[PDB]
Amino acid sequence: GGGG
Amino acid sequence: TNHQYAVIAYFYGNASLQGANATINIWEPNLKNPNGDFSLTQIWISAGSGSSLNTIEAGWQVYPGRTGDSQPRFFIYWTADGYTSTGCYDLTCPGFVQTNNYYAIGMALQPSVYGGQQYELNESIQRDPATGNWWLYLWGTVVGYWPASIYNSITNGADTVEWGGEIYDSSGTGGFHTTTQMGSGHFPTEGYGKASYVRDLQCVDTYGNVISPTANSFQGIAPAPNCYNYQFQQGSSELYLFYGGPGCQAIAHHHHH
Ligand SMILES: *[C@@H]1O[C@H](CO)[C@@H](O[C@@H]2O[C@H](CO)[C@@H](O[C@@H]3O[C@H](CO)[C@@H](O)[C@H](O)[C@@H]3O)[C@H](O)[C@H]2NC(C)=O)[C@H](O)[C@H]1NC(C)=O
Ligand SMILES: *[C@@H]1O[C@H](CO)[C@@H](O)[C@H](O)[C@H]1NC(C)=O
Ligand code: NI
Repeated sequence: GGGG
Repeated sequence: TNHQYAVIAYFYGNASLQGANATINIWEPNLKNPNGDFSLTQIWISAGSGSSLNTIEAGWQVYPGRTGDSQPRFFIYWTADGYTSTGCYDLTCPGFVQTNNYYAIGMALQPSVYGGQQYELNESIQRDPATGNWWLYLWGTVVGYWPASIYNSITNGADTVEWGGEIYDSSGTGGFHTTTQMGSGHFPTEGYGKASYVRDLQCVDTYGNVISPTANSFQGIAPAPNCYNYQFQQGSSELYLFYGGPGCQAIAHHHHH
């Protein structure tokens, strides 16, 4: 996704 | 990388989510290496992947290298190309449009007290279907929007929403042996008043209805679980994401035998  | 996380992700089958909320417990985590470290808790709303990843970001961060002090401060971020050549914090580049200056982008927040008074950052992000612009509200008050004109993948809705904590370890331990704190600096098992939480874990579906996903609908990410971790606590009204930790002390001592 976006933040991981 | 030198980033560590305690985050949950909600993956939708297509890019039709029309918004999301996050109510984030505020703390002032300590940094072991303030020259370059940071610690934050945020939401990430995204569409696409790789160089077509678009994000909408908002939360609190302790980042002395950027803000000039160790207080938790409200921040925003975005990217339209997977952080390759676009995007920035706050209003340092053209992108976000602030419409109401009642709340300042970058404002200091009041940190919660361990075992005492708690403070929360309520943020609500909502796509306007007439334009594709994504509007930001703090504690119900409008701030501004990320316009559709800066994006290519998230103009019609988002496919993913993530919530939680992140630290940046400038000392080069991979975030595995730094006492830079995440959340309150205490493990999620300590619970309300001691460990940090994210609540109001809600998204807006294609039709405009608010959905609160059940605990099983999220995928968890905690790559340094002895340092920072997460735990869902289901209340009788809403689901909590407890997250964070004290980080790991550098107490390894291996030698060949
Ligand atoms: C969680 O996210 C939901 C969905 O975005 C938020 O709900 C939205 O909240 C606003 C403010 O209460 C509502 O706006 C109002 O709309 C009415 C018309 O229905 C208008 O007369 C008012 O002046 C105002 O603009 C909006 O309808 C509502 N949307 C939905 C789908 O329920 C909610 O605020 C978020 N919760 C938190 C705590 O962040
Ligand atoms: C996305 O998926 C939902 C649920 O499967 C569906 O209702 C919707 O029509 C799809 N497409 C768009 C553009 O929202
Ligand atoms: Ni060995």
